[PDB]
Amino acid sequence: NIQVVVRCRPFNLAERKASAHSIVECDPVRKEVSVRTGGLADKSSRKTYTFDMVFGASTKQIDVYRSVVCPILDEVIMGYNCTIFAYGQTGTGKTFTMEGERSPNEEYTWEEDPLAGIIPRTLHQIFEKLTDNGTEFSVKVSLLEIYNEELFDLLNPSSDVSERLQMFDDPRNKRGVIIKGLEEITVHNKDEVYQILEKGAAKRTTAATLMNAYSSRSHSVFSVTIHMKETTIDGEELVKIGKLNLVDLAGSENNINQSLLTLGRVITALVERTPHVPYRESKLTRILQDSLGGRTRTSIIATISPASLNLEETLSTLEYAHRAKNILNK
Ligand SMILES: CN(C(=O)N1CC(c2cc(F)ccc2F)=C[C@H]1c1ccccc1)C1CCNCC1
Ligand SMILES: Nc1ncnc2c1ncn2[C@@H]1O[C@H](COP(=O)(O)OP(=O)(O)O)[C@@H](O)[C@H]1O
Ligand SMILES: [Mg+2]
Repeated sequence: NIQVVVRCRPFNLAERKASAHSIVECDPVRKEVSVRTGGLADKSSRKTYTFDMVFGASTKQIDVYRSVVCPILDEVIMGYNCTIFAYGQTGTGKTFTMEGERSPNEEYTWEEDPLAGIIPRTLHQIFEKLTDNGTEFSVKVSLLEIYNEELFDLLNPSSDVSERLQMFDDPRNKRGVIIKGLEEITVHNKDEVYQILEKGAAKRTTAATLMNAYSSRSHSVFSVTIHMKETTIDGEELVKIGKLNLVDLAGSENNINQSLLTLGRVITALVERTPHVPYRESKLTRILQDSLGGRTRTSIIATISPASLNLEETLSTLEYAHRAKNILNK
């Protein structure tokens, strides 16, 4: 039930000049990804995996958004909760996929930049879709991050990255949690989106100077909650609440990342039908337990590299993402 898609990134500039051969091949029409394990394009051994969707190196940000995000956003707009994880080794495109980047030399505006990823596209699109049809709504975003099992708020502009947040069990709705002090910022309109993201980027820079390899070891959960009051052309007012969680996971390569370790164990217990699922052994899995065998529709995007130097990690990533397909939720 949990949908898993794989995204291979293209070779970089240093890999083009070194005339690198790709050990990965994608077949989108067949939802298949094949990896060269033995060696030689003349004769070789290979490993194949089938997923729900596979995107090769030529896949652009707009292809990812239209194919995977648009339908998930529709569901969120219907009043459901959805979560999208980005899993893969550092350098394979987790952040590029979830957030995207700016094209160099101020070539475009943020809302037209083709390098934009899921988060900016999603936020710009929520306003583009609800502003049209008569729907009163409010958008709240939150950015919670985890480093060495400590919680941080990367959007609060009056607290620094040395102030960790506290987490408690929610006595109201079971298997849910309360994060003391997590700031929820209201996004009044599309033109307010970009600076919110800029502020987050800037605060992440300070977190990076204070914590070792922060961008590689931290987990980031960017949540966008949409409170809606849709009035059809008749006079029916549908009050709906939808929440989308965009999770950029810590690099999967192999000191100890308790949340990453626990995520793997939670998935293993879920697909092996084990009665006890270790949700509580890490903050990530407690915060997102409804996304792992719960009532939230979730998808995983496994990012990989086509370079032969990353063979072991690419296989580990694919193998991990393949097992995830067997998780059932809702
Ligand atoms: C804001 N920014 C980005 O590239 N960003 C940062 C970013 C982002 C930042 C966060 F905290 C949390 C979630 C996010 F998604 C995504 C983009 C973006 C925004 C609109 C169009 C294309 C890409 C600056 C980062 C620092 N260099 C200049 C660009
Ligand atoms: N699909 C892609 N197309 C073009 N460049 C990419 C793609 N994916 C990743 N890259 C590039 O690869 C590098 C790895 O980026 P990043 O997203 O930060 O990786 P990660 O978050 O997995 O550690 C960046 O310089 C980025 O611009
Ligand atoms: Mg990263």
